[PDB]
Amino acid sequence: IETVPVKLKPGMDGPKVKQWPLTEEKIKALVEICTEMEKEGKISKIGPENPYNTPVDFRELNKKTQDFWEVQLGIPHPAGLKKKKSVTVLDVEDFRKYTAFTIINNETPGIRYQYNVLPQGWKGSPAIFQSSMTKILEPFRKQNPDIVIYQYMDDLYVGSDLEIGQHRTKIEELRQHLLRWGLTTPDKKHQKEPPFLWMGYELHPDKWTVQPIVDSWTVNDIQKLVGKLNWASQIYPGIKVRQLCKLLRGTKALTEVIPLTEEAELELAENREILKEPVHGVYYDPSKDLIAEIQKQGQGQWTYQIYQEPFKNLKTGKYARMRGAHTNDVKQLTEAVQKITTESIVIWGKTPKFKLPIQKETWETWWTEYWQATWVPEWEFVNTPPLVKLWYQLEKEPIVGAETFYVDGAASRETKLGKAGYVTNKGRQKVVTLTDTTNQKTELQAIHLALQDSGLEVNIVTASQYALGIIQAQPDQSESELVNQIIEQLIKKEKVYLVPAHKGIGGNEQVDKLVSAGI
Amino acid sequence: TVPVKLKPGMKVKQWPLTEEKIKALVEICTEMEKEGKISKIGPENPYNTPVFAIKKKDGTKWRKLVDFRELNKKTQDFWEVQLGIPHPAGLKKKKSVTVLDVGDAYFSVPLDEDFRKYTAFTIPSINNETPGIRYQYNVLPQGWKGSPAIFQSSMTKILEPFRKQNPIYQYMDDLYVGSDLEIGQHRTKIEELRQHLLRWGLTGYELHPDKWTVQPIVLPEKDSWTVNDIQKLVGKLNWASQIYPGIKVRQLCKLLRGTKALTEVIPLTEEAELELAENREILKEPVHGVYYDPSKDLIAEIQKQGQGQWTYQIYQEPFKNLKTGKYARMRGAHTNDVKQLTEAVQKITTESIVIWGKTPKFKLPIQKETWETWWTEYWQATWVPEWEFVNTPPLVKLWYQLEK
RNA sequence: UAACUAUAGGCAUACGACCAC
DNA sequence: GTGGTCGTATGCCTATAGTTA
Repeated sequence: IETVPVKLKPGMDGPKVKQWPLTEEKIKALVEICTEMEKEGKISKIGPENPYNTPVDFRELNKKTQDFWEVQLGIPHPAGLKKKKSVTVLDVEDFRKYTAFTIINNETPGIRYQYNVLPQGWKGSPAIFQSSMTKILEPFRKQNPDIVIYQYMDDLYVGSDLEIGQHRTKIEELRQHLLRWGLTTPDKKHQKEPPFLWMGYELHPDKWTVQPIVDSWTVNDIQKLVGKLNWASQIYPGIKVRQLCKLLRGTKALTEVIPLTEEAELELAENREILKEPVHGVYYDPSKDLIAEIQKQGQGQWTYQIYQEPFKNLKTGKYARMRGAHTNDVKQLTEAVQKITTESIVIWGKTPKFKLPIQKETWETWWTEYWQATWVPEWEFVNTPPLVKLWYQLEKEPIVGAETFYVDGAASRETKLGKAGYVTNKGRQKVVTLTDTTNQKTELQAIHLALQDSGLEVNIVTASQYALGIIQAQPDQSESELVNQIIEQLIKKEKVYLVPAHKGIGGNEQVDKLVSAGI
Repeated sequence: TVPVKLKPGMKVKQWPLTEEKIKALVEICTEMEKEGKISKIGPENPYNTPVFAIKKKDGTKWRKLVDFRELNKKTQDFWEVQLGIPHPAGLKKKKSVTVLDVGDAYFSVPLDEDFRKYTAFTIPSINNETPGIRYQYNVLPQGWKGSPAIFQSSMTKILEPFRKQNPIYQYMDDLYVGSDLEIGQHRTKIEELRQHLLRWGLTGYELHPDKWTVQPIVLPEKDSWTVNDIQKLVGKLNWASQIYPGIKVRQLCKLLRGTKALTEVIPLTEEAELELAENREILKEPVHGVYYDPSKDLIAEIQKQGQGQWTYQIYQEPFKNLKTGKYARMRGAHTNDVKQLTEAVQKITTESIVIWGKTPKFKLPIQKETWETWWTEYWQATWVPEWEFVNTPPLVKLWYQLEK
């Protein structure tokens, strides 16, 4: 039996919680069950010696019980499992005084029992059960390394590549080893068939599939729809949820009844079409290499499918919330790749060979000029309809014969009024006024006006580090209806070249006096 | 044996490992279990310590690395206040320094009974098929700061015949020996101490601390200056005014009068030439008001320059550097963004121990998920420095590239 | 009603950095 | 001293999906 020593929390005594009001109808049935448990040797009779009581709900005791190390934190993914020929499932002293529980008319003494074995609904009950099971299975695992045994709560999953005659015999040998310690297991006729239902997954020896997922609905029903789509995202490759998530930007209300937008129902209707045709997943093979492919489906959305054989997917998924507002189609792709790289270590235990929709010419240009370091060991180029493309690149050296544009923007948070202007070496100048704006937005407006009026070859000088940092990157997002106009202008131009404030630099001083005239 | 207790008042998640690394760790842990170094424990122990697999050059085989970073912060009163290691200021000045690993020495001395539960670690499994094998240390573990503190009483006794012979510093599992002897003499004298280790029973890497001279930041020597050349210069030097109070840009700004094109050539006057030449002298001469403080923690920040170039700064307070320089590249075969950073961090850490004797806080220009996956591949040292991940400004990147 | 895992939102604190008075 | 804007990290809360007690 080998009992595991269990203690309590440092400065807490046992539960002194009293019993609940009478029922009488349930008490008569409880005596019959407790007498059988006492006869078997699960519980024993006690007297006034024990001061601890439990109403069986061990809610108060578990808060006083010591912390046990995780039984199973991350659940096994069906994609990480191996393909098998035949699979079989099997369905199965000092601390004893704290598990004491009391059961007629006006505060009667009450019947006193205490648990001798592991009580269900406790904290350390599944922890000790698995730890004891691992020690029992150890000799069987060493004697039979060809077979694979997985343990989950009370159920045991056994699978092998052996023939049906040889597999059926080894399960009986496993049963006899468990019955030595006193563990009840179902016989051949009582054993469940290969369609196993585990964690929502319908398991099979060669493939795996999930259970079939089946007017202006309310806000929480949208969250119910998102949860089902997120659950289906592991097997269904083309899943778009972002528009339903934008509707979830609402607050508090339980019955708001949020209406749908045209773009929200558009991706909702096409997701219904994906869920129509039944799909299945493939198990992992240690001999073949893992291959992952990346696709850009839209704004801030990425989808991936991991496969060892073409058209035979192991696991799919999605990536949306990579970084903040500033995205960069190259960086956000790499952030999505890093998510799968870590995911493959957990599931399969090795890094997959990637097939990205980006050229090696663009990959090298971005990561050499960027400050942040990264490494992708194995990746290849595959041409896809929505190819990742870098729009523009700024000049390293100033352009000859080009018109110089000294630009600056100033704003005040009172009344929210700002001015943006530019002064050229030739003599051209323009000053405009804006409403509901900040210093960051006015400086952003200043560059847009500088690219609106100028020619093809332009030299722009700005005093802000914020304005310089955005254009030097490639923001692909709904952020700044302003920046999207700036990017579009920079593509039209051939060559564009892009100082401390309040220092007295010629050119910058003349602009600052114009924009901060009324501010 | 010696009783060990935690700090009054005061469990880390295990990072997933590869299929090859897990099988390698199981082989080592089974060998250590039979020897009597570690033993299996049940689920009643809530304390956990991260474990990683690294590779060696001399041994060529896999080595077990346990990250005691979280535990060392809770046990700081034992190995610094109760049993602190003395540090001399004469180790930083030598001709040749040789580093040797003596981590196998701690596997003999037993650990405190009541303190064994805090050194427990878990080996992760592929797709969580097996519950995970649990172990705890019965002896002094590698990576724990209390191990050299307890062994110190025996370490001083065995180094006494060596110290009396030649009129040395111990940190973690590594031993640092400094000498002013010749190249051929240094290799022989180290072997004399190495042969002495075998008497007790326990078991191109060479450093030059005199060659760590701080390279000064040099300004571009240009024959003909343009507006764009001045504007880039003023912007860099104005930012550097808080580091060096001697730098001024006032006369360089008076060269630009009114709106001008970037290509326009501006001749330097008597005011501009005499200011710029003076600023170069301040960059060559060490800055005043910089001193080491034992009470404050050390900080190290690394910047990426590109084309296989990396620059670093060692400081306790912002804009007040104690040690600066640049690590280019381990030139030749195959080097990446992670490898060049991993080789840099280990080099900066080793330099920090010789001069001061403390591991600095590393500021890295890399993502958390990217670093934690690939750092184990090129890691060799047993000491794990505390690191953080931050943003790199454009101004600090363009300044330290001018450093020679 | 609670716990484990994953995803979608919001709020608050702290640090590094930037801007205005 | 106050507010806004980027990045990192922590916390806990409102919800969902799979599951269990």
